[PDB]
Amino acid sequence: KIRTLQGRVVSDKMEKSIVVAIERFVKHPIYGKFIKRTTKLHVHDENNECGIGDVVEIRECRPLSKTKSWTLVRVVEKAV
Amino acid sequence: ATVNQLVRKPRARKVAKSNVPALEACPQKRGVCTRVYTTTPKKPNSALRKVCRVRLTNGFEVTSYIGGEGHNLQEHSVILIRGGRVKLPGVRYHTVRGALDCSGVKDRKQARSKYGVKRPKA
Amino acid sequence: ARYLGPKLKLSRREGTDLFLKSGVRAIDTKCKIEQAPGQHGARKPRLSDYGVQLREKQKVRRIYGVLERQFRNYYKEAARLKGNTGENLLALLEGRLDNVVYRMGFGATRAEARQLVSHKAIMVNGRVVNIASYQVSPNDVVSIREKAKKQSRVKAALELAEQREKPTWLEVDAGKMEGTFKRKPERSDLSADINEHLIVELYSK
Amino acid sequence: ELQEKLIAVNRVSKTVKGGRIFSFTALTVVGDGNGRVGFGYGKAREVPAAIQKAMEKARRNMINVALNNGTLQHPVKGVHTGSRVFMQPASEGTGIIAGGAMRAVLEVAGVHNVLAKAYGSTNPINVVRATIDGLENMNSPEMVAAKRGKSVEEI
Amino acid sequence: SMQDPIADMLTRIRNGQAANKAAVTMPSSKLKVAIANVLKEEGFIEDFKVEGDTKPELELTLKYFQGKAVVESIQRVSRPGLRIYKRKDELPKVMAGLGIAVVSTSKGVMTDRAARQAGLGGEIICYVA
Amino acid sequence: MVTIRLARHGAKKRPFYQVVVADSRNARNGRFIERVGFFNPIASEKEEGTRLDLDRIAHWVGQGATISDRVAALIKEVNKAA
RNA sequence: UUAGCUAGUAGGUGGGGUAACGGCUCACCUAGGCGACGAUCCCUAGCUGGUCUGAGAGGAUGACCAGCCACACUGGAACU
RNA sequence: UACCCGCAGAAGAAGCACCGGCUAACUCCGGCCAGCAGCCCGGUAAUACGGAGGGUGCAAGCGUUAAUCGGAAUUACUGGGCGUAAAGCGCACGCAGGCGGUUUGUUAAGUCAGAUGUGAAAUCCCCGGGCUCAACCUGGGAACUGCAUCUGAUACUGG
Repeated sequence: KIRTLQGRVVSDKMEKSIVVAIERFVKHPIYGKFIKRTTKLHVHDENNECGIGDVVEIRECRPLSKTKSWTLVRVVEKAV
Repeated sequence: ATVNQLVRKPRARKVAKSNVPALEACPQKRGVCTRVYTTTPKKPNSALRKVCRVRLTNGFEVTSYIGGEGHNLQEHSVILIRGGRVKLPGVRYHTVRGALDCSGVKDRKQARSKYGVKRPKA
Repeated sequence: ARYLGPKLKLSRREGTDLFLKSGVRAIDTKCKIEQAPGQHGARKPRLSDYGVQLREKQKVRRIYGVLERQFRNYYKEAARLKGNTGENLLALLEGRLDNVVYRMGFGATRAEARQLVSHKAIMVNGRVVNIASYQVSPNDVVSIREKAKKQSRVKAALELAEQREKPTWLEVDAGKMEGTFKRKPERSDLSADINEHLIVELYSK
Repeated sequence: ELQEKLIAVNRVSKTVKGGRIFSFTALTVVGDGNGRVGFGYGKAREVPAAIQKAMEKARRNMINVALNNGTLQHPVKGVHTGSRVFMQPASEGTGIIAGGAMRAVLEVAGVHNVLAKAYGSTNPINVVRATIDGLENMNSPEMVAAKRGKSVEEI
Repeated sequence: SMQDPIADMLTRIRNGQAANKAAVTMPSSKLKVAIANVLKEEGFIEDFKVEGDTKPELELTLKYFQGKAVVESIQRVSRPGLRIYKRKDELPKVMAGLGIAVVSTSKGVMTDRAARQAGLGGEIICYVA
Repeated sequence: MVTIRLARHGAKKRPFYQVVVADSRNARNGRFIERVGFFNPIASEKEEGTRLDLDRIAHWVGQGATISDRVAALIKEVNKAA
């Protein structure tokens, strides 16, 4: 019921944090073609639960560091 | 071009280069007459065109035409130039007659405002 | 902001009577109407398309005595209004105050009608209106002021108008020197020798 | 009682041993004003003879146009060698918004309201040929209705 | 390779109409059958039949009126390289309403006026004039 | 504080005031929160020159918004006439 | 005709700090982070509602009016 | 002050550009010179130079210059091309990227529908109102083609 996002984890080398890439399908404003656009977010991953490739559901929260403002909700698909 | 080729590199609007770059988007520019001389036309035509070289206030040094019949213009004369080329290759500006050093063409009765001639009072 | 020079020159150039004179004579007895003005008036050169459009626009303008800025604004408003642009333009031209005063019979010419209006001698709904371009609306009542009813200009104009045709949208009483603007004239009520589409094409190019 | 209109007069020349031989070509268009229009093209060593030949060729070779209350049925595109032409039906009161040759064709054809535009080369001969080809390929609701084997409820 | 079979069906129809072919055959598909249904109910083709089980073959019977082509123009609008979707208030009308525009709305493949009456938009499959 | 006042629009010598609810620090014709009416001081008495909503005005006054003296007189005259 | 950039740099624990979250700051640890969807570097530039033009899509533009931002001789700093 | 009233007398008030074609407007007079020219005249009867007469267009303005868009479909998304006019890499393999045969099920990301919130006022547009008309001011509406959220649809694209 809370507004959230969904993307795949592209990096988990940092501790308690992951980098999730939110891919979106946007129509080109001029030529009308539907192009892919990637939004990479630094997400807070406590317990280090997410590996590379997991399709995770994230939500926005207060700033947790210089670049982290999103936190993890749950993992949908797990790197396989 | 394919829509994808345009997505990757859009259309590049052709940029138009000015024909009077020494004015710098100004209608008129002031300058001092460096050298007053005459020039011969090009091919078909045959005359002795009255022209002058003028260093403008922005540092540009350009050759400017002196329209009308007869002119009293010497070196160090501070005139006002405007756009408008002479078809005399190289000359791309005209001297405003009646502008602070260039007296109007004497004995003008028609198209006086184009040559800075006061209206002859009856 | 006014044309003060020769009047019959305009009608000679347009090749058509523009009613620039009162009507004590025929224009044929005052000028060579069938000959264009000037030294080279005997010649008639083949007019271009732009020539015909310009000449029709100038004929309408010189008929109504309207300069170019006001006529351009008239065309702009007519193209803005809904319907056909040409009849809108002619209705906007006929709605003017000096035009109505002339058509009402208080002016021998539209120039003297404009002089009557401008000199504060014409009332609209009891209010003295001295604007020649004043748009007269339906049901408006136009009358000569008490002070100007004594002028022989209005008498001669009344007589000269009685010898003219009567417009269908004007209910005028020559005794009270007053009239009523009943409605805007339809396209079929004005002159049939005026091609509005020429003006529309000239102003839409 | 059809209307005839001279669109363009052009002076062409052929060279011979003695020098240049100048002749004149005239492009005209005729039409009855309610859906029939035809263009003629005549070459002659003089201008009035060229115009006469053009008028005789234009009085024959006339096509039929399926008009719709004095305007087009639908937006049409006409194409000849270099000229590409676009015509579009307008509402009542707009007039003919078209170039010279297009104006002549659409005016003698009977079209009163149209928004037109000429692309490519504006050659008068090719422009009038493209306009005629676009107007004759324009079909009416009855034509498509009878060609589809269903009533004309699309109108 | 074959990356647009719907444009291939339209091209087969156009080429069979220009060559005065009596009928055109092609590999069948659900979308092809839906578009052929829309074309037949609008009166652009006579009939269509799907033959075969493991490799269905769709056969459209082309239509002529005066020895002339019934389908004057048929174009692919939405294509793999550029998809075109329209809302119900901006659905296109071909030939100022005399032609049809095959639209794929959430309630199946239908014409543009049927999608307008149904208050629907979707992918503009093709224009048939 | 939040105040309900007039913003002098119109032409020269023919003022037309818009009764606006605005933060009192902004400029006269500047940023405002909500327009709650108008006031034409040179009305011909043939037409209306006082169409200020009293519902939202009372709602804002209930929230501590201040009423300027001219707007207070306008509210008084609107209540008397209606 | 700028392809690599970054050491408080990215994150974590703890102390401090702020009205408030936060490398905002410090100690330590981990070795990361940004980048071909143009990072870095260079030139130009106040942003918007809007204005002009255009059938439209667009192109140009950001004076007046209104909103936001920045500046107050130049550089720095805090006090109330 | 606006506005109104009285006085006197046409009395205090018309200029600028252009006229070879494009482009509305033509004759006379003075040597490739003087000069004009936005793009295509003048070497001794120049509608193109300069003057005069006449005319044309605007008009308390008129022209020139500078600048933007249009015309320019002349950066072509709408809406262009590449044999010879400018344009197919000398040829191939191939990563990223773009696209992808056919059937079923599922999802509802793209797509579509509805609703809510927002999209400041002014400006643009429509119907009226007040300035003697207009400009201008102004009431109401439409518009702001956008974004987010929620609920559904499942034909097509995607997983």
